[PDB]
Amino acid sequence: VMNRLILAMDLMNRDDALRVTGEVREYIDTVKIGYPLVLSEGMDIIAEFRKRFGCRIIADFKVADIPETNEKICRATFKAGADAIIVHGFPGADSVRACLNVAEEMGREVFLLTEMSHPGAEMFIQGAADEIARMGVDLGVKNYVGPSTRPERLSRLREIIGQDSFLISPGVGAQGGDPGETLRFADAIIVGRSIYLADNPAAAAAGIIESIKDL
Amino acid sequence: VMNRLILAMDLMNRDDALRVTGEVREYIDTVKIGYPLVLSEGMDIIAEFRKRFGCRIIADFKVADIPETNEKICRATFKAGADAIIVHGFPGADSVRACLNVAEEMGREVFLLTEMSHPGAEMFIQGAADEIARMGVDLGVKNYVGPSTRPERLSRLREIIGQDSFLISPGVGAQGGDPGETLRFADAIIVGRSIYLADNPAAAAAGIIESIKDL
Repeated sequence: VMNRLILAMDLMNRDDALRVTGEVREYIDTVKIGYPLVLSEGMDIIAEFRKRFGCRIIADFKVADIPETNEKICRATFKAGADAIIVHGFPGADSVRACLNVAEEMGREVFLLTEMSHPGAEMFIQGAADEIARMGVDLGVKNYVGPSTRPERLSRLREIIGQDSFLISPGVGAQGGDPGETLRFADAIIVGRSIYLADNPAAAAAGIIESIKDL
Repeated sequence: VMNRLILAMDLMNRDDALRVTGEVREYIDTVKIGYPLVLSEGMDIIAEFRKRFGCRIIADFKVADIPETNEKICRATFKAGADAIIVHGFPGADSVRACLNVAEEMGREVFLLTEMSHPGAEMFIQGAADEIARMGVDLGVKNYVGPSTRPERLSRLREIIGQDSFLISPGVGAQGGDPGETLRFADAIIVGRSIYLADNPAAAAAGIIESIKDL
């Protein structure tokens, strides 16, 4: 991704989302759009963004249903123009395989979320994360998501998935993660609030890139 | 819930969804709407259904994000008219509390999904499910979702949450679960494909209710 930086566009109204994304477009090539924006403005916002900014769109829907419903969610999401979708691994292998089958049919990609970045992830997800990552490898998953807030866990995840897999990581900025440290293990960092709630989003994005290039 | 039966309306186009829900409305008072329909037709479909059928709407979004995003998802979902939202417990207590705080602010309800009904749930979720249920009790959750496909697990979940909590259960019909056995522990059963893919959805719903009333 351009500059190894992915914008998590979680503003909830179209006008603000369009303004901020346009202000930082020169510093990224990939926008992560999730339910806060889609449930507020509609799935058509994905194609509008993709077209208007000529960026790749990752739908961060953290898919976590049974196989049959996961297939339907992935189909609707790719039909809407998304390039990739983020799926939870904790529901198990059949749920993840359902997403991979649709991505294969539609020429898109699946990112497997292993361990989450917030405090509560320590309760149940962390203990299963190494196994979820190994399950991903066994299924042929090549794209993964891991926590910026726990670089030692990000390192262990990178260890399991190997150097050829692509790893992106949220939790930078607002949640406490560091761009530089996270990029020791992840290929790209996801940043939301530190950029979109900033008084000057372009300056915030630029400042992060400056740290990155220095690496 | 009328007849202890909740329709899982997962068709993906408005016309078919409206037709089937109208055909079975005399047998239910609650419709569960999820992402297959919402991502295909828009969040406005919730208010349309609520008005048209005068039914309660449970948004089955299996929310599974960090606290901050979960709040935004719940706010957008209740703004759209949903009476309740289903939330995953696996992500931890802070993620669940974020949903409860928004439900409290907006006068709505949160249903906590403990163990899922599909085969893959055995990999990671099942082993944490009793603890997720206890966490729910500790947080003051009063509405839960458990698996029709494993009545012995449904019994154990009922044991943890007590008789006063409300428990609904998916996996009846297509996934192999039985209405009668599931209702030994759950207050209501969720049924999707067995009704909406039937040649006569009203007859399918009626048949289920007849086996229920005989309890």
